[PDB]
Amino acid sequence: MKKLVTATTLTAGIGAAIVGLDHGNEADAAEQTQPTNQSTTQSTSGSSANLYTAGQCTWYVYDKVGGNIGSTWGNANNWASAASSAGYTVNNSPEAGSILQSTAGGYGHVAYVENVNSDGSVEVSEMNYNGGPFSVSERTISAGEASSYNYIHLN
Repeated sequence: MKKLVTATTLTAGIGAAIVGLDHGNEADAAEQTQPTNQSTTQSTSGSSANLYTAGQCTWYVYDKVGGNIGSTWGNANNWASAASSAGYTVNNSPEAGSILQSTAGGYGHVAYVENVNSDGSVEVSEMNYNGGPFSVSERTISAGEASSYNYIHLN
């Protein structure tokens, strides 16, 4: 008597950690006769002669890049943003045949990458002008400082 049989029963349900993957809209392909030797990242082609005013840092860059970029970008400060908005390839990867964006200085500054060394030093050609109509110089920037800029690659 007195001793009460207490039931220590407790119902415990176990849940499941399920995960959902990401998958949205696809992209559109273009068409043109252009023998490319590299693996081209899907980018558009605003290829035209230099339509920019003669004297701004963006001007000689537009000519150095063969005019394969859209003049509709504006100043060097916007170039990388407009590139993305236009369907181009913008990465901080130091590579030849690309434009590096500074943004600093106010309206931004840019130059054309002639060549990149294994050392990491990036040689960007910029026109000094003071001296002659084609007074240009290949500014060899250090890897650390160079990687600090946004490179627009033409694929």
